[PDB]
Formats: sequence, structure tokens, C-alpha cells
Amino acid sequence: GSVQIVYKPVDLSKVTSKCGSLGNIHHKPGGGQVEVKSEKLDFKDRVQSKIGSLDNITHVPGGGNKKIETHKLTFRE
Amino acid sequence: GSVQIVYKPVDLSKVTSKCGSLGNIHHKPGGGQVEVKSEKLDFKDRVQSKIGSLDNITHVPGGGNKKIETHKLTFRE
Amino acid sequence: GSVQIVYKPVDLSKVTSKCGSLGNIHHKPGGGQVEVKSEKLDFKDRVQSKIGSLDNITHVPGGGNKKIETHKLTFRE
Amino acid sequence: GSVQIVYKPVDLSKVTSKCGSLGNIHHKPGGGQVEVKSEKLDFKDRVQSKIGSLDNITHVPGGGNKKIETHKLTFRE
Amino acid sequence: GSVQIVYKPVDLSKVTSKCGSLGNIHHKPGGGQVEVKSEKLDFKDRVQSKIGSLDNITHVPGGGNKKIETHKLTFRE
Amino acid sequence: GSVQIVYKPVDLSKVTSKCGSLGNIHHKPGGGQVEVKSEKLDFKDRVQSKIGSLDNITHVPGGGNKKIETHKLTFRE
Amino acid sequence: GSVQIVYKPVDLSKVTSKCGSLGNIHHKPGGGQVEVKSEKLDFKDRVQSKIGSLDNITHVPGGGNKKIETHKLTFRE
Amino acid sequence: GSVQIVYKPVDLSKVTSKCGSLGNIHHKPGGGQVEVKSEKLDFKDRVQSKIGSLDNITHVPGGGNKKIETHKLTFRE
Amino acid sequence: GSVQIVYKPVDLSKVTSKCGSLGNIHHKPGGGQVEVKSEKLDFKDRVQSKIGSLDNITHVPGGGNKKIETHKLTFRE
Amino acid sequence: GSVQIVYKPVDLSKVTSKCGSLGNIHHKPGGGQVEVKSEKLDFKDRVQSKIGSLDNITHVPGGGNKKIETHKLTFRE
Repeated sequence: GSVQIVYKPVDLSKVTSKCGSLGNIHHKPGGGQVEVKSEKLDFKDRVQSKIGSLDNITHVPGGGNKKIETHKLTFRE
Repeated sequence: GSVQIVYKPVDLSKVTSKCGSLGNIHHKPGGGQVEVKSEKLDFKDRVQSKIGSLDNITHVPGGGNKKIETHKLTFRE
Repeated sequence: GSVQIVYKPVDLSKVTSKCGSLGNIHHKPGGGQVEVKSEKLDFKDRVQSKIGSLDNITHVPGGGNKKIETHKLTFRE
Repeated sequence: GSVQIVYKPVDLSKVTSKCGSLGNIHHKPGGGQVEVKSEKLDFKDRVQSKIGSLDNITHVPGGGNKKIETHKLTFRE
Repeated sequence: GSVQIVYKPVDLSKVTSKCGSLGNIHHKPGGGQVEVKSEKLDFKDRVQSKIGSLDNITHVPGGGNKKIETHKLTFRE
Repeated sequence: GSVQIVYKPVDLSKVTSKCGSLGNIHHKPGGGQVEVKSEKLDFKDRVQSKIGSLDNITHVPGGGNKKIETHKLTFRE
Repeated sequence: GSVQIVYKPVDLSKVTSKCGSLGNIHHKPGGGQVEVKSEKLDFKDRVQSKIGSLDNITHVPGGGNKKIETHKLTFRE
Repeated sequence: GSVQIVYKPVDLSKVTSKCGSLGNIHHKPGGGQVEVKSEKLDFKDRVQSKIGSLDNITHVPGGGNKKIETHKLTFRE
Repeated sequence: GSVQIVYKPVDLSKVTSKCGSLGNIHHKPGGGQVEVKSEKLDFKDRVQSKIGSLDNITHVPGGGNKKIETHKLTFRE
Repeated sequence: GSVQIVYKPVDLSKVTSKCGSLGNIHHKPGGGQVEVKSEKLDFKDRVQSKIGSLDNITHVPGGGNKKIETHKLTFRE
């Protein structure tokens, strides 16, 4: 028996934005205190650990539009 | 027996936004105190741990529209 | 016996927004105190743990429209 | 039996943005204090650890639009 | 049995941005204090560790649009 | 007329204390938030004002015995 | 008329203390937030003002015994 | 008329203390945030002002006994 | 008329202390943030102002006994 | 009329201390952030101002006993 598979998705999407003016932003963190304690650490896989951090991030993108698209075709016999 | 499969999705979506003016934003964190205690840590898989953190984030995207689209076709025999 | 499957979804959706002016935002956290205690931690799978955190987030997107769309076609024999 | 597979996805998407003016941004972190303690650390896989950090990031991209697209075709016999 | 596979994806996407003026940015970190303690460190794989850091980053790209696209075709017998 | 005044107070008081062991004391304040608003402030005398404060005090004296003694003799004619 | 005044106070007081062991004291303040607002401030005398403070004090004197003694003799005619 | 005044106070006081061991003291302040606003400040006298402070003090005197003694004799005619 | 004044105070006080061992003291301040604003400042007298400070003091005197003694004799005619 | 004044105070006070061992002291300040703003500053007297400071002091005197003694004799006619 013959098997025919056609996979023709179509996309014409648009992701736009507009901003006349963007600014005057203040970010003033006032310190902190962090203390961690451990003995053994065994990470053996796709691990993404993060231990004992004091971080400040200022992320101001003028655009910032994100589009994610995944296609998957699995054929088995 | 013959098997025919046609996969033709169509998209014309739009995700837009507008903002005349965007600003005058203040973010003032007043410190803090964090303490953690542990002995053994075994992470063996797709682990995304995060231990003992004091973080401040200011995220001001002028746009910020997000679109996610996944297609999956699994064929078995 | 022949099997025919046609998969032709259609989308023309729109997700829009408008904002004449957006601003004058204040975020002032007054500190805090966090303490955690543990002995053993075994995470072996798609784990997304988060232990002992003191976080402040200011998220002010001018747009911020989110669209999620998933298609799945499973064929078995 | 003959097997025919056609994989012809089409994309015409656009991800745009506009910003008349973008600036006047202040980021003033006020110090901090971090202390970590450990004995054994065994990482044997695709590990992405990060231990004991005090970081400040100012990320102001004029654009900042991100597009991710993955295609996968697995054939088995 | 003959097997025919055609893989002809097409892309015409565009990722653009515009910014009339971009500047007047201040980033003034106020010091800090970090202390770490360890005994044994065994990393034998694709490890990306980072221990005991005090970092400041100012990333202001005029553009900053990122596009990622991966194609994979696995054939088995 | 002759006036004779004799002022011979006598003190032999003792103020003692004993403590075999004194310790293991924890004081962990969890932040706070204070806001004050005023226009005019006129202090012209022995004034001891204190406005808008967030204070923490740990006072652990091993002794701490206090003795106050005042003598006053006023003669008028 | 003759006036005779004798002022012979006597003190033999003692203020003592004892402490076998004194320690193991923890003082961990968790930040805070203070904001004050004013226009005019006129202090013309023995003024001891204190405005807008965030203070932490750890006072652990091994002794700490205080003795205050004042003598005053006023003669008028 | 003759006036005779004798002023012979006597003191033999003692202020002592003892401490076998004194230590193991921790003082860990977790940051903070202070903001003050003013226009006019007129201080013309024995003024001891203190405006907008974030202070930490660790005062551990092994002794710390304080003695204050004032004598005053005012004669008028 | 003859006036005779005798001023013969006597002091034999002692202020002592003892400490077998004194140490193991930790003082770890976690940063902070201070901001002050003013226009006019007129100080014309014995003024002791202090504006906009972020201070840390560790005062560990092995002794630290303080004695204050003032004598005053005012004669008028 | 004859006036006779005798001023013969006597002091034999002692201010002592003892410390068998004194040490192991840690002082680790974690940065900070200070900002001041002013226009006019007129100081015309015994002024002791101090504006906009970030200071750390470690004062560990082995002795540290302080004695203050003032004598004043004012004669008027």
C-alpha cells in the first residue's frame, strides 16, 4: 500500500507595535543580604541550576516582540 | 490500502499594539535578607532549580507581543 | 480500504490594543526576611523548583498581547 | 509499497516595531552581600550552573524582536 | 519499495525596527561583596559553570533583532 | 540672727548582679515602610525631635545597673 | 547676721556585676524603606533633631554600669 | 555680716565589672532605602541635626562603665 | 563684711573592668541607598550638622570606661 | 570687706581595664549608594558640617579609657 503525506502549512502573520516616546525610567535597588549553605551537589543531566544570587536587571527594549514556531513530523514503521 | 493525509493550515493573524507615550516609571526596592540551608542536592534530569536568590527586574518593553505556534504530526504503523 | 484525511484550519484573528498615555508608576518594596531549612533534595524529572527567594518584578509592556495556538494530529495503526 | 512525503511549509511573517524616542534611563544598584558555602560539586552533563553571583544588567535594545523557528523530520523503518 | 522525500521549506520573513533617537542612559552600580567556599569540583561534560562573580553589563544595541532557524532531517533504516 | 545649715547625707548603697551564662539571642527584623509629610518646622528651645525613623537596637549589657543621685541646695534672701 | 553653711555629703556606693560567659548573639535586620518630605526648617536653640534615618545598633558591653551624680549649691542675696 | 561656706563632698565609689568570655557576635544588616526632601534649613544655635542617614554600629566594649559627676556653686550678691 | 569660701572636694573613685577573652565578632552590612534634596542651608552658630550619610562603625575597645567630672564656681557682686 | 576664696580639689581616681586576649574581628561592608543635591550653603560660625559621606571605621583600641575633667572659676565685680 502506498502512503502519501503532504505538509504545506502557510503563515502570513504579523506582530507589530508602535510607541511615540519611551523613557524616563528609574531603577534603584537598595542592597540586600544572601547566605546559602550546602554540602553535596550532584548534577548529571540537562541541569540549569543557579544558587545564591543577588541580581538586578533593567530590560527596556524599544520593540520586544517575540514569535516562536516549531514544526515536527515523525514517521514510524 | 492507500493512505492520504493533507495538512494545510493557514494563518493570517495579526497581533498589534499602540502607545502614544510610555514612561515615568520608578522601581525602588528596599533591600532584604535571605538565608538557606541544605545538605544533599541530586538533580539528574531536565531540572531548572534556583536556590537562595534576591532579584529585582524592571521589564519595560515598548512592544511585548508574543505569539507561539506549534505543529505536530505523528504517524505510526 | 483507503483512508483520506484533510486538515485545513483557517485563522484570521486579530488581537489589538491602544493606549494614549501610560506611565507614572511607582513600585517601592520595603525589604523582608526569608529563611529556609532542608536536608535532602532529589529532583529527577522535568522539575522547575525555586527555593528561598525574595523577588520584585516591575513588568510594564506597552503592548503585551499574547496568542497561543497548538495543532496536533496523531495517526495510529 | 512506495512512500511519498512532501514538506513545503511557507512563511511570510513580519515582526516590526517603531519608537520615536527612547532614552533617559537610570539604573543605580546599591551594593549587596552574598556568601555561599559548599563541599563537593560533581557536574557531569550539559550543566549550566552559576553559583554566588552579584550582577547588574542594563539591556536597552533599540529593536529587540526575536524570532525562533525549528523544523524537524524524523523517518524510521 | 521506493521512498521519495522532498524537503522544500520557504521563508520570506522580515524582522525590522526603527528608532528616531536612543540615548541618555546611566548605569551606576554601587559596589558589593561576594564570598564563596568549596573543596572539590569535578566537571566532566559540556559544563558551563561560573562561580563567584561580580559583573556589570551595559548592552545598548541600536538594532538587536535576533533570528534563529534550525532544520533537521534524520533518516533511519 | 545667725543661720546655720548642715548638709551631711551618707550613702553606702550597693547595686550588684550576677549571671552565670548569657547568650544565644536572635533579633531578626523583617523590614518595614515609613512615610512622613510636613511643611513648616519651627523648633526654638531644648527640643529633642525625631521624625521618620526605622530603627533596630540590640542592647545586651552584661551588667547594666544604673544609679542616679542628685543633690540640690537653694538658699534665698 | 552671720551665715554658715556646711556641705559634706559622703558616698561609698558600689555598682558591680559579673557574667561567666556572654556571647552567641545574632542581629539580622531585613532592610526597610523611609521617605520624608518638608519645606522649611528653623531650629534656633539647643535642638537635637534627627530626620529620616534607618539605623541598626548592636550594643553589647561586657560591663555597662552607669552612675550619675550631680551637686548644686545656689546662694542668693 | 560675715558669710562662711564650706564645700567638702567626699566620694569613694567604685564601678566594676567582670566577664569570663565575651564574643561570637554577628551583625548583618540587609540594606535599606532612604529619601528626604527639603527646601530651607536655618540652624542658628547649638544645633545637632542629622538628616537622611543609613547607619550601622557595632559597639562591643569589654568594659563600658560610665561615671558622670558635676559640681556647681553659684554665689550671688 | 568678710566672705570666706572653701571648695575642697575629694575623689577616690575607681572604674575598673576585666575580660578573660574578647573576640570572634562579625559585622557585615549589606549596602543601602540614600538620596537627599535641599536648596538653602544657613548654619550660623555652634552647629554640628550631618546630611546624607551611609556609615558603618565597628567599635571594640578592650577597656572603654569613661569618667567625666566638671567643677564650676561662679562668684558675682 | 575682704574676700577669701580657696579652691583645692583633690583627685586620686583610677580608670583601669584588663583583657586576656582580644582579636578575631571581621568587618566587611557591602558597598552602598549616596546622592545629595543642594544650591546654597552659608556656614559662618563654629560649624562642623559633613555632607554626602560613605564611611567605614574599625576602631579596636586595646585600652580605650577616657577621662575628662574641667575646672572653671569665674570672678565678677
